[PDB]
Amino acid sequence: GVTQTPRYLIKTRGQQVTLSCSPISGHRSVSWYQQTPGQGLQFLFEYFSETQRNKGNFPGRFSGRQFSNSRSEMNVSTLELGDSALYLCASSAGNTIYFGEGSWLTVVEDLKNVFPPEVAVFEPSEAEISHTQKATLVCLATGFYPDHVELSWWVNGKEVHSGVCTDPQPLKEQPALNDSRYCLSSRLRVSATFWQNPRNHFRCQVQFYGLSENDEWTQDRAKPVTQIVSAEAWGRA
Amino acid sequence: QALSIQEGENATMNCSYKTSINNLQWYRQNSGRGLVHLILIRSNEREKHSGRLRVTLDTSKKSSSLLITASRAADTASYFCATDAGYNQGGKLIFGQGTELSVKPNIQNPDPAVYQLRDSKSSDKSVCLFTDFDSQTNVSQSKDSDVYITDKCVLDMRSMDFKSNSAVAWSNKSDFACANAFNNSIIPEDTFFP
Amino acid sequence: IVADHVASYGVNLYQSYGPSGQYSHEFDGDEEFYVDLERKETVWQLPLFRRFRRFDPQFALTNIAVLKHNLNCVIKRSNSTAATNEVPEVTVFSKSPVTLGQPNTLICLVDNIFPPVVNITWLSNGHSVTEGVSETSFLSKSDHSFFKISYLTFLPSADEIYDCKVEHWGLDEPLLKHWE
Amino acid sequence: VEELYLVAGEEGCGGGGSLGSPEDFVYQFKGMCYFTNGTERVRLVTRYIYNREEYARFDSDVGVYRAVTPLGPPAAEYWNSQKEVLERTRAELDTVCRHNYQLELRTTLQRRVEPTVTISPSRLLVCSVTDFYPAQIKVRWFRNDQEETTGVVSTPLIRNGDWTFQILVMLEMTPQRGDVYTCHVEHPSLQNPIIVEWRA
Ligand SMILES: *[C@@H]1O[C@H](CO)[C@@H](O[C@@H]2O[C@H](CO)[C@@H](O)[C@H](O)[C@H]2NC(C)=O)[C@H](O)[C@H]1NC(C)=O
Repeated sequence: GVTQTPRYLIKTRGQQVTLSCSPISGHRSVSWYQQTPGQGLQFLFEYFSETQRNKGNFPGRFSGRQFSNSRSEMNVSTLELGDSALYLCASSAGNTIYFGEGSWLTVVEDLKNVFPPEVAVFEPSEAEISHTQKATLVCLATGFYPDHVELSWWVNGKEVHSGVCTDPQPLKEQPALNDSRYCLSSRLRVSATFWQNPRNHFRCQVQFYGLSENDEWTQDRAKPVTQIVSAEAWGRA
Repeated sequence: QALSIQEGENATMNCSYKTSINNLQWYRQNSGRGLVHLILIRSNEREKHSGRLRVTLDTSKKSSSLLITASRAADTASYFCATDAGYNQGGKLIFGQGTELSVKPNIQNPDPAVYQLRDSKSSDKSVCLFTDFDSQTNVSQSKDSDVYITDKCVLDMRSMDFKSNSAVAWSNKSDFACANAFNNSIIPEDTFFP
Repeated sequence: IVADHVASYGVNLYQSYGPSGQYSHEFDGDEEFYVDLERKETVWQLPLFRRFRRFDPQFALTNIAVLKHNLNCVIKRSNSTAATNEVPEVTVFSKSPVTLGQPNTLICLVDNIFPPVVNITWLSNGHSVTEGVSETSFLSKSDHSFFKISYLTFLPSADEIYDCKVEHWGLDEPLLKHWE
Repeated sequence: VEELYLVAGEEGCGGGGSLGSPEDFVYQFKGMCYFTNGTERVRLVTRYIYNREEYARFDSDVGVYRAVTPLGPPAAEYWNSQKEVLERTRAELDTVCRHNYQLELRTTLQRRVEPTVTISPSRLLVCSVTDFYPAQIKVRWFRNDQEETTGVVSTPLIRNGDWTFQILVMLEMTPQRGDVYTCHVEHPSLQNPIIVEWRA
């Protein structure tokens, strides 16, 4: 498939950013699209044999290139808040176009809006265990910005998918604010007898994509770097 | 636009387009990922099918339909129709606005209930879990901006072959409790509060 | 091939000298439009076409880029031979029977053009004339050479003689074709 | 309704890399639609050409790309192995040739420009038949009511390049009075044939 990097980017207003795309092998057309909730999918430009062949309606601070092997880069200079979007690369040989996974760019007002999640796990209700013979753990990841997280559940050291529901979109903690921090919930449901065994270990884990160990930081709190935050519980009788 | 249906029912989506074309293709997207192509139909064809999909094309009205048979939870996605706008090559396609399709589970034995959790020592938060309701129940937001409530979500216990809907609410208010948490939503009258 | 009608949708040309390209559609041997590739616009050849028809000039730009790529690929797998220069064949005639005092159009047909690099100009009593001059695009032929036609609108005559002047690499010197 | 076009297939190399003296390397792509009896019979031939050498073609009566010279096999093999490309091109007869014929039917195929016909002495009678479209025409000379079989020379049909044609038809005659010579011109635009008479 097509591959794109980096996957997650944080920038401030006035900076620039570069995204790379490797098309499917033998595909010579590489195009770039910008996806935003306000405007949907908008075409930026298409490259073919090294040169820009078609262009959409974005201003000249959005630019691109293509190498002899067909790989493409795009560049956005003098970044604005409205540039925050999913940037998609796509390759074609015929009629069907094949998309990469996308690069998520968040342009922030200030690096101080960046925060890692706090993660907490809540143990099953006793009344649920009686009524159903089942137990639901809940994980809450709260206070994070931007929304660049991956949540997973781990049972006795191994990642589980069965019995897991994680909200598809984070909630805003302050719906009015553009800079608003987020929350995300997830559930893991197991049999009550599995939860009742005190040698079973449960961990809710969040990967957060944030700043680099290279970025400057002068706020009175820990630098909000890329990191994993977790919380854990043991079963109990 | 939006479509909600039950696992196992057929889903039908519709788009239109504005220019002459050589072909139309439907794509699907899940949140934060690439579009993936589903099926291509040429302007000299009325119908085309493949696997569980069938696309129809009406060149005079300039519309297309996508039929998904025996829909599964995995079909949940946004669906977009793209045309070539007459280019018939290259990487520029014109994508419509999209239909969000939600495929909801068939809940065999509803046992709707609202439970309070605890963890507890660490957090000032209480959390309430509204669970085991059938797929006709919808969950609404807030009011009270210091109460947070998630939309419903489906979970699958593969190897008990059991599916359940749930939603979570929480707050530190501490005058917040379970009973009252989901007030803003039409919940089954049969709902178990302990 | 025997047919009631033949269309070229389209005639695509790219060459290394310039470089340059040409995109046009033809119907029964006449040119419907060309696309001005640098200005990104479709230029229809009749009023009626201009009023009722529409062609996206980006189509032409998409294709021509493909020909430029294809030319590289063919040169890569072959012994890269340049075009042979043909001797072009020139005729000058009028649009209608010429009467002195009555406006008309001289037509210069330059046929068997290959490669499609040519200059066609007009002379009146031996000097250059540019008012009233226009020309077609390169028109395709089924042996894959081209023809091209230049027009000079004029008011004949009394004492005015005209030449069509053609420069091509297949000729040793400019060829002056005198009108009747 | 917009006009459509035939796509030039992309050659599969290479990279490769890429391409002062009067020499020129020329490439042509011709997307050709041949129609007979309305659209009861339609044929598509696409032609890929290096300098003057047609090296590969798609003919809708064959239905696959075909190498025409030893420069072609790599191209034709590649195009035919790409299912989407080959399907695209098999559909072009409908999606492009027929599409665009409907637009011709409203414009070009309705164009009916009547000939101007004049007779002038010569430098012998010349019947000039000018500025007509389409190409089908029949010009005859008559002496009183008899079609002249003999002493008639005609130009070929002359394409002016501006969507009109002309033709000149000359008669060698020995006039005796009171012979009337007439030029008769038939063309699909005419409600009646044009008859021009010469005097004396
Ligand atoms: C077409 O005419 C141009 C302009 O006259 C020719 O290019 C010139 O060629 C003469 C060669 O005698 C030079 O002295 C000039 O330097 C050229 N000017 C430019 C802009 O190129 C060209 O050779 C002619 N083409 C052909 C096919 O004969």
